[PDB]
Amino acid sequence: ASNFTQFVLVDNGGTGDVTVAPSNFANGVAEWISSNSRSQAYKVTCSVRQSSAQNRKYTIKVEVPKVATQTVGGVELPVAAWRSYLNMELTIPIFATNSDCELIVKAMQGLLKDGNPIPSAIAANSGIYANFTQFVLVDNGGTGDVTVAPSNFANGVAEWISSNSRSQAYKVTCSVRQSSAQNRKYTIKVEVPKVATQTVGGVELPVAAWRSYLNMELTIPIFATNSDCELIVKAMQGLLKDGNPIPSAIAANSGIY
Amino acid sequence: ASNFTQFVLVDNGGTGDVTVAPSNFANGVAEWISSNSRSQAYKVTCSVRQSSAQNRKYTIKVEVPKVATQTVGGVELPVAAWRSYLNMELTIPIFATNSDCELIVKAMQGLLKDGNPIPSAIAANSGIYANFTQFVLVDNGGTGDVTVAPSNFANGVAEWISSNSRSQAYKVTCSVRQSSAQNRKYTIKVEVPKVATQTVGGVELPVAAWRSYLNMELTIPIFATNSDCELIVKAMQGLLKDGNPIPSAIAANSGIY
Amino acid sequence: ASNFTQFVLVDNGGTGDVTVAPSNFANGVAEWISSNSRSQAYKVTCSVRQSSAQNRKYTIKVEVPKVATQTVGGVELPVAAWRSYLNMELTIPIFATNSDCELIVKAMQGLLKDGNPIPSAIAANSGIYANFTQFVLVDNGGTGDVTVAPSNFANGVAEWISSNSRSQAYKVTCSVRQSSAQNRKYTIKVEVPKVATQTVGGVELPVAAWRSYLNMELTIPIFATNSDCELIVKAMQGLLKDGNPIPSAIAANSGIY
Amino acid sequence: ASNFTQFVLVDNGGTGDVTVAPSNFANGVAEWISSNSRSQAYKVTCSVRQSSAQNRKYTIKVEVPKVATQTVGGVELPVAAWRSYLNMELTIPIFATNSDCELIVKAMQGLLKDGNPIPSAIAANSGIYANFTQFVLVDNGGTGDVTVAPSNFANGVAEWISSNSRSQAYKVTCSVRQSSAQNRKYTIKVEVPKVATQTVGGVELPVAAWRSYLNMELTIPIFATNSDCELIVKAMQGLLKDGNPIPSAIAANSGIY
Repeated sequence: ASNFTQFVLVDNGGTGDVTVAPSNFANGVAEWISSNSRSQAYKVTCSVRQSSAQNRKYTIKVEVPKVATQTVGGVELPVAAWRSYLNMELTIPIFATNSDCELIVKAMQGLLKDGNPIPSAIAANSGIYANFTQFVLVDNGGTGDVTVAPSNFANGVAEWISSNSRSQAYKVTCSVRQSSAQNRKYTIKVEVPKVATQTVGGVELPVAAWRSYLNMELTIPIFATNSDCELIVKAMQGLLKDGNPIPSAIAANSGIY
Repeated sequence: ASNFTQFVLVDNGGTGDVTVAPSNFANGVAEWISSNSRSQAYKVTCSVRQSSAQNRKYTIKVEVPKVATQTVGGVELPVAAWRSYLNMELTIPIFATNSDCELIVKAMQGLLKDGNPIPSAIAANSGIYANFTQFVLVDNGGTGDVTVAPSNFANGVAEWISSNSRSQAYKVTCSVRQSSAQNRKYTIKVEVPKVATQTVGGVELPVAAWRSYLNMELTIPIFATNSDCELIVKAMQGLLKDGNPIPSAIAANSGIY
Repeated sequence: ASNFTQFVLVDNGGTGDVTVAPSNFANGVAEWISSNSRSQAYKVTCSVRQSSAQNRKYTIKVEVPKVATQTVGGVELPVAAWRSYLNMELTIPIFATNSDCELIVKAMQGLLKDGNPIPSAIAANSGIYANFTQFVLVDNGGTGDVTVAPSNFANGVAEWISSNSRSQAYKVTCSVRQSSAQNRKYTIKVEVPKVATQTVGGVELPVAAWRSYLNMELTIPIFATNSDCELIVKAMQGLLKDGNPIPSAIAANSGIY
Repeated sequence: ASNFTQFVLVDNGGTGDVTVAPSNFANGVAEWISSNSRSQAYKVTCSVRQSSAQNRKYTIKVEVPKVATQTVGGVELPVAAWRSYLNMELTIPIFATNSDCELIVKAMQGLLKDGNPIPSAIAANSGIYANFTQFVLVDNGGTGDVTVAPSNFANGVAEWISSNSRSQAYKVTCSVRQSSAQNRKYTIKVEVPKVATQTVGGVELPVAAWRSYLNMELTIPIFATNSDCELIVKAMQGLLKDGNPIPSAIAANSGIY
């Protein structure tokens, strides 16, 4: 309920906090503003939309403006010269118990943790970026964890499904390419499956609702570098961080308000 | 660091050692020469090239010239009548711990060991050659080993993924065919996955960077026989042998210099 | 060696034994005759042919003539009014230890055992025939057995891979259809993988040579019935039965002579 | 452990550095970018590619910017007024052993260091330096010299040849040409041979087994004063000397190791 609390997007350390005021957006989505004007601040969207018939989506965008003086006037107009668009339509179950979403929430914070894969990849912007990595999607805590390795490499578009079948494990996809004369994209689809209401496979399973389709389109301009890209990552993880309104909504099978 | 040490390519036994002096090649690659002229010696390349966005490659070639008097002059011109081209663009992770590459290094020496599959196959040149075999890719030592059997046989182009999912195990491919009036090829792709920073699946996994695409194109001329082909194999294994500069580079996520 | 011994094809019980004299066939194949003329007897072929480059085949045919008076003369000409053609190009490894083939031999006798799947299916000719069944391919004996269930059903052409990956388990296929105005076929491909030189996954694996492609084309005429079809099955199992020359060859990675 | 990282290059006295970090490789084309601002960054490329069946070609371009200030529209936009284009294509055959490339690199980079008769042209008036005569270039210890005499210029294309034998001579070019109305392009190719012996037909014909192709196209605008070129040359030649992170790849395994 009303998880609209002013949470810090980028946990830099206290200085220059990208603190974002909640409560906003029109026709079905969410928002979280930072302390500046309508051209240099950070955008943080999050909408709930019943994708199909048994699987509801979660469109969640997050902008990462480059805080630099505009080069089109020579005045003090605060605006970004380029932005790091972060899209992610995370599908999800609904009639399953509350602990099912916790499994998917950790499946988002664990995807971006301090000293982990993607977070330290897209952060250097080059000797590592774009996408395909590994991480225990569900960080349960010593027992019940989900391991997930890789295999195929067709046309440079990978697809990884966990320690189960090619039709019953935590799958994730992606791809990068120079779409035009200036930008690039990170189509990191993270189809997060659900496996809750269970101890360790103790029959009391009766789970419900099938999958999620976390399709992502992270456009990163060629004007970025190492430093500005670590900020892009901190925007992705500071998005789905425990206790924050973005993942907490996705935790109770609920929006925000 | 500077793994450029004179290592013996073919471990024949001391006589006629194909010892190769290191330190060479232009515009991004490596070399290791043998004691002769520029037409009968053995070539041993190895380049590092960031294939995509999160997966860096390892183009590694190795020539196997037939030490026979040239049949185009009747003089003492030392040159090969035919060569056994060995190509292998081995992709790989980078921001993962040093022990991740050890897993992939053994995944190359174990692929060619004394009294094993491929090494005793391509060696007889006929009742066994070309490709598709098995071997514990990662030779850990009694615990944590990776078993990997087979299944499909579509159009004669096999694909084998290990004891996991069709999207999360050690996969490898290949194929052979008479490309022209005189040569043949061994398109032995060995897509080596990574699974490090872990005991035996003890949660402390947090691994990173996805897969490798060790595409291979081993062209073997129809003028070869049993004896000259064992030398071709010893060139493949003496390439990725522990302690040698080729796999040692691939062991520390590094080149040579 | 010289496994050419007079083995009984159909184990009926002693009466009317389809005993077959060995030692025959031209240009690369085998034969086993029964006590009659060149038109009513049973044919039992078996050829060895290095299919590709690392996988050698085993073309094995077996005819099942209907012992009835010819309806084209009214004389005592002994000949079949229709035949049950049994084809099966079983690929296989060679440089692997002798116990690897034992695993594939049992993978043929277990495929057709007394009171099992296929044997009791094609035997009734109707409430059960054609193909897709299950059986522990490798009948080891209490430990190390290979379980294998099913899943897909696309266009009525099934494909079953065992308790491993979709690229590393005992796969098998098939299909039936009215090819023309009078006959039908059983395209029962049994791609038998190999998994030998091992206790129970104890590291000492170092196995070699990849797969087998036991493609089958069992043409059964629409003039058959329940009784004549049990004889068709007994011809398939009496073919790959332990101790007999057909599977014993396939047991030592050898032909017969 | 990560190769292809932030390295060092062109410098002068103690004021501004040029750390060249990584950036892109899409479709096989390495690329390095420097500091914060891309419009003032030092781009550089590198890609492996086997041209045919008896050669190995490369591509290492280089764009050297200018820390200028284009004020258009009242804004001081930090952008380069021009960029360099040191593109060195090098073909190395398979027959050429691992002892030719080491002496090829020191012949391409070891051709234009910081005033050699060819690159002094790239740093001063005498872009010939000598009324264009027999000069010195690539050398090692005391045995063979490489005096490069003059030869042709037909249609605006300088050319230098060495000693007696042309088939073993060191070709080099140079031509002035204003590309448009605000620029001045150039072309300085370089072919480095090999003192080998092609015996075909019973005759020892002294000919090169391969040749280099150091082709540096450089565009210098009219607006760019006579104080930019001096620092451009030491940035093109002063980019690949004898082991720099870019040319060490042209001399060893290390792409940017």
